[PDB]
Amino acid sequence: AGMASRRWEQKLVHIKTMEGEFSVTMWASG
Amino acid sequence: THSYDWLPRLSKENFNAAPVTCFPHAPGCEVWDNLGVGMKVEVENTDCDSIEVIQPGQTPTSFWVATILEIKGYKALMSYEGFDTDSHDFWVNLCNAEVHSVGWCATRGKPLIPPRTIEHKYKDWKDFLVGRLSGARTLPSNFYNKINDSLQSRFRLGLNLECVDKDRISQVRLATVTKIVGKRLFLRYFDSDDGFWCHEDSPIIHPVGWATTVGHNLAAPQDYLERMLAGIEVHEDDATIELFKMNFTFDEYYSDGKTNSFVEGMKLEAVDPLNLSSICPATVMAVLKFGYMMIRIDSYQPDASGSDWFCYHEKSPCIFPAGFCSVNNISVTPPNGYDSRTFTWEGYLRDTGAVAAGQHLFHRIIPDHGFEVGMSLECADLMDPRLVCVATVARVVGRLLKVHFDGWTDEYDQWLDCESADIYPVGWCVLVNHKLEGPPR
Repeated sequence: AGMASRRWEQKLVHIKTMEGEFSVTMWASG
Repeated sequence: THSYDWLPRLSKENFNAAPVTCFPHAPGCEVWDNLGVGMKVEVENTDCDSIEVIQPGQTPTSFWVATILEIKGYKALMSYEGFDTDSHDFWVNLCNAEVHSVGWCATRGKPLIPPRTIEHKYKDWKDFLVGRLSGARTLPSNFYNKINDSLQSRFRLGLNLECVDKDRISQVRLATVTKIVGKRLFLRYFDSDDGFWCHEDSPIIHPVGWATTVGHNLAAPQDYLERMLAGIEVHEDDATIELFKMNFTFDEYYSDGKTNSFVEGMKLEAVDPLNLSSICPATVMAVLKFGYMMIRIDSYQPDASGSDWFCYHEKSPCIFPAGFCSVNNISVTPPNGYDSRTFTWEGYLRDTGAVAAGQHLFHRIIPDHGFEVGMSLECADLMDPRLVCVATVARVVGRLLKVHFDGWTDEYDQWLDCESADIYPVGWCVLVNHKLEGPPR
């Protein structure tokens, strides 16, 4: 699949908890 | 009786469901490869109460992150991050449940809430979540936009179309779309309260003016009948050609639709349109225009009226060259008068002085459809198309499938093409809100 074959993108995601906010580097197809 | 839940089957080792990608017509098929085992999603937290503060007017639902462990049709086995064991793993219906790309909640200013069971593991879950989610796969943000766009039927209620008369299959009868469930239409015949269910991609429904253009028998009200004879005038409720699925073009033939492929008298094999469990010798009785032709099942009793003739297009996946059954070890239904032990195609062609249609007239390319014996799926009862039932792939014959209805005898098994619009992935009924027939008690 991806990243091997088809298209994929890096995506930075925003996450909130009741203790604070932070960012995580993930990915998804397309 | 209640609709059958796949749940107990899912909770068994080595349960095999045909993936959504096997069903071209199924919703989500086009974007299903954007899913994968091991991906991370924001999913509803069921193991927490009023921990999150919800202002009046806001949705009272809390979310946490989970990993998709297994995917069986539309079903996905979810596992909350933070759990050491599989004690709280749970199944969801992917296109029904509240499943989101990671980051969805933050866009709406909502915090992720740890389930009560594991909430104590950390004071601040940042380091855990960063460690678990970094570099991981999640959902594309536009995923469900694509799904929702694949739920709507090409048809709407009130449309008039020409479809095969179930009481007289040699003719089409004017009917109106009165119900739509998961793109399966109910068509009520004009001037009656009877009708039938079929998928929008069914080959037995046709646009207004089809019978006249093709040369098929037509039953309809006088005003419609006379409107057709002129040409051609259109009407606001006419189901037009672009609404209908074809695997060919009218441009492939000439403008007059003159065809010289299949010829009257030619012998072949075909699935009995009155008994989808049967494949038997058939005869071309009349060649129509644009590839369509009337055929007769040779297993039927003698009938000169031609009322039991049935129309198949030449590119239909439900007609086969003579010898198809014997070559693939399928018990063929002997033509009327003959016995199972006394039937051969060579002898049959001898006695009738007929010629079998050549292989070249048939268009049967075999894709790697991905269907395997033992695979579970949901299948419409072609004998009673109001029903969709629990089913299993019993055999794979090239691109032809033998579908068994779980809990019943092998006598109800039906022959379906791999790309039939009458088969659906596990979980389809739940998604479109159709009732699923489970095995008999």
